[PDB]
Amino acid sequence: SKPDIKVGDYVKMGVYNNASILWRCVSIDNNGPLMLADKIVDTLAYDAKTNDNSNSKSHSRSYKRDDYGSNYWKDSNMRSWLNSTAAEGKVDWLCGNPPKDGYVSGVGAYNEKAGFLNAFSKSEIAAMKTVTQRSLVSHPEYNKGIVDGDANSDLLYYTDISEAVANYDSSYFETTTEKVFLLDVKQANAVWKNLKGYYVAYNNDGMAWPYWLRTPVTDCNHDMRYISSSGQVGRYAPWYSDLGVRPAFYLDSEYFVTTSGSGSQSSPYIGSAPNKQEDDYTISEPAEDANPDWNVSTEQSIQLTLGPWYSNDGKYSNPTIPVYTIQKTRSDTENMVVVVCGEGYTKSQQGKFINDVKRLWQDAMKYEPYRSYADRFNVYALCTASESTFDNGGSTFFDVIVDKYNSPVISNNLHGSQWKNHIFERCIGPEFIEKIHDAHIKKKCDPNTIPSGSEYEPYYYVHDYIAQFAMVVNTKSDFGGAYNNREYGFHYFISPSDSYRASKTFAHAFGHGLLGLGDEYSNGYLLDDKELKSLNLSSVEDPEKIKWRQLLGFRNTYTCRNAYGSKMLVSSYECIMRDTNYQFCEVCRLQGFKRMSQLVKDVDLYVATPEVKEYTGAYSKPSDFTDLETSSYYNYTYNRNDRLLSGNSKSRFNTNMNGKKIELRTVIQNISDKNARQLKFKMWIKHSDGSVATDSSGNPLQTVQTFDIPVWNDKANFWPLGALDHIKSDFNSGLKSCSLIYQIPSDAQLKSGDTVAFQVLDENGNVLADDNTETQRYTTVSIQYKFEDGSEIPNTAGGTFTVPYGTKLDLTPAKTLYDYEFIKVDGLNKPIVSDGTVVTYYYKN
Ligand SMILES: [Zn+2]
Ligand SMILES: [Zn+2]
Ligand SMILES: [Zn+2]
Repeated sequence: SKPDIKVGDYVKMGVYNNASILWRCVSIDNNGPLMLADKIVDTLAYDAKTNDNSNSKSHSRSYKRDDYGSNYWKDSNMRSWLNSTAAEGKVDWLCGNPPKDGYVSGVGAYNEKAGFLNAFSKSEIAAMKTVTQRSLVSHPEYNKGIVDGDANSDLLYYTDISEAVANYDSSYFETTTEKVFLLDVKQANAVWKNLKGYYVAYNNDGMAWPYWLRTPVTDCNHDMRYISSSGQVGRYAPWYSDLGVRPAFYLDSEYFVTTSGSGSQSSPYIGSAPNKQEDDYTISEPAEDANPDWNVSTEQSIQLTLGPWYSNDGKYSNPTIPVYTIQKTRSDTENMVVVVCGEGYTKSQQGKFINDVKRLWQDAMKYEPYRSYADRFNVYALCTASESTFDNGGSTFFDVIVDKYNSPVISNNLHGSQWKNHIFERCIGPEFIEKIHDAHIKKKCDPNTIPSGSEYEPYYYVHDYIAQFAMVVNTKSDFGGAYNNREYGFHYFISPSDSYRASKTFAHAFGHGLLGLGDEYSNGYLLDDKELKSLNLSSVEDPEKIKWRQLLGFRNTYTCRNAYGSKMLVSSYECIMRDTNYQFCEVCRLQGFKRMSQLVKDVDLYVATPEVKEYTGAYSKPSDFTDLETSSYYNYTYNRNDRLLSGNSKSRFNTNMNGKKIELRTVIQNISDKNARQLKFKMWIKHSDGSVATDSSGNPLQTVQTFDIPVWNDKANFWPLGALDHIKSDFNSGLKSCSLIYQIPSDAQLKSGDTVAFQVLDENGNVLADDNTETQRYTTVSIQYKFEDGSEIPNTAGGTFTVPYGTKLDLTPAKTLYDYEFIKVDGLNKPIVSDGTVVTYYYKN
């Protein structure tokens, strides 16, 4: 038969200690029916003290785990034993500290013990569903960024089972997938609710026994929550062998078939799932080779001579770094060159690096202000082999450590290399510019020698020719680092490859490095000179004096404090700089666009997406913008949406809007210091048919207003090429907030489906923006680099960037790709209309 598993069902699956284990389905939940050992299978210790390795995995993150053991579940001796089929003496102990004698209290010694699953048959293991569950993480874990999700709180400690679950879902967590697991607090309380006093365990004698739970004490580094004989959830040090094991699995109901039994306590459902197909169960990671080979091509490479100051141990004394062109739309001189490098990527895992870079890069290019410049970035991935992965703790190429604050820092001290943080500017950068870059600037100085006048001066050229240095770490850890002191040569960011926020963190850190933007969450008064120094942060309360006064009232720009009472002020509560979920704010888009325009010579104007809003007069004057609370910001956003007649709200227009003023508004920045720009704005009510709407007397309902945008004199002072810092500049230079207000006539003829239509025209009549722009379709373009015969050029991994629909890409193709010479381009100067359009640059050899 195929059973139906109810709460209280008893199954007899597997054998431990030569007795089949009676499991009971305590709860039914989303993953499946939950089977819990009826009696504590054995009396063992969650995790022994640190014996073998203290520099890798859980025992590394706190040194008190030498004394007591580790409350990390993924590494635990319990997870390793419960989920092992291994023969005796061969259980992989994931943390690397086995449950050896003298590290588990008392007799202990469950190293040399066969895995729990070893005596089981393969079919019985198949019947346990491989489930991905949240496991709360302790402070050593959540300060080294070992967290799969957003949630910020420590679990509150309540001993009663009723109150034990408090804060669980809001608590720090990471997701672990396994067949056999010890119950967490939520699941123990579920067992309680469904099955009364069954949450108190009983051993073979029948005396009540404490049993371990996988929930750690989030405030503590070693302690583990456990269920005692009385029934109190409590904390025990994990090294002790007094406490019991009550393993639980999730039945895979569909394949499961019970050959015998009714599921009663006396007569359990005896069953397994034969036809279910699985690779042999191994929670253990596959073992890669000691000496890898490159997954990727080495045909195009840069070779670095790193002396003692850069590699004191000597493992990177002459690295060969393969180079991959993810994007080379134009020449390096004309474009912004981004160099991404790899941390904790072994030779065999370099393909992953390339794909990761592509992933992250493309996701970053979905964000504006980058999207406007997507085709202007030259993107290069440098394959920097690491002897070990980041999580293995072996020597990594860049020596990245994570400090106590979750900050990822290249450590000069770790291998005793004083100048490791200077590797990008002094070692990697000069070689890239000499070899890969079209400028081919020969290296004037020896990084290994000592410069004569300023130890930081000669390397200043690197940052001109390379816009950004990025480091991607082969980690699911969540951390971000931005290092932006050009005087001392530091222009680089460190970000993770597979964190839940990997692409968001990448975009954020890129915003520091290239755009120059600061963290909007940071708390602290900005004094006068520092206040001039910050592009996106101000401590000026008065709306009339604030830097972004012109942009106030545009889209979601209301000036608000980042945190309560704080003297630090931001243009929008929702920006990527404060919260990585949210997109870049208008001040950031403007300032980053201006910075990138300094880097590339084509752009002449910035037109923010115009918005048509009804003109109540709310938020129309500087006084209205005085309140600086976050609540007031959200009230402004509500009023804006209730007024908005543009974009997605283009259909909010109605027959009643006669006698009502409507306001078209944009912010326009003139990127040209030399010549001022006259831009015409046209706003007419549009019938669904498409003809301009009329009043009763037939006069068209349309408004025209010509705004002249001034020159950008302070251009030289705002992030010029060749600039160490933004010491002072004027926000308002070259910036005009253009507002056209139209009184819809009181006698106007309005029908259903009429919508406001606006063209922002230049002098020649080219339409810079229109009512379709905000909603306009973005179509993916893939750039490919091929030989004449159609064979793929090696060391090129073309990315995908989004261009607006109907965009005709007109970018002079780069004369040379590596030593290859450009013969033709396919797909340029043609409307891009399909997602997945491919532009193929053909080079010859
Ligand atoms: Zn351990
Ligand atoms: Zn930041
Ligand atoms: Zn912002």
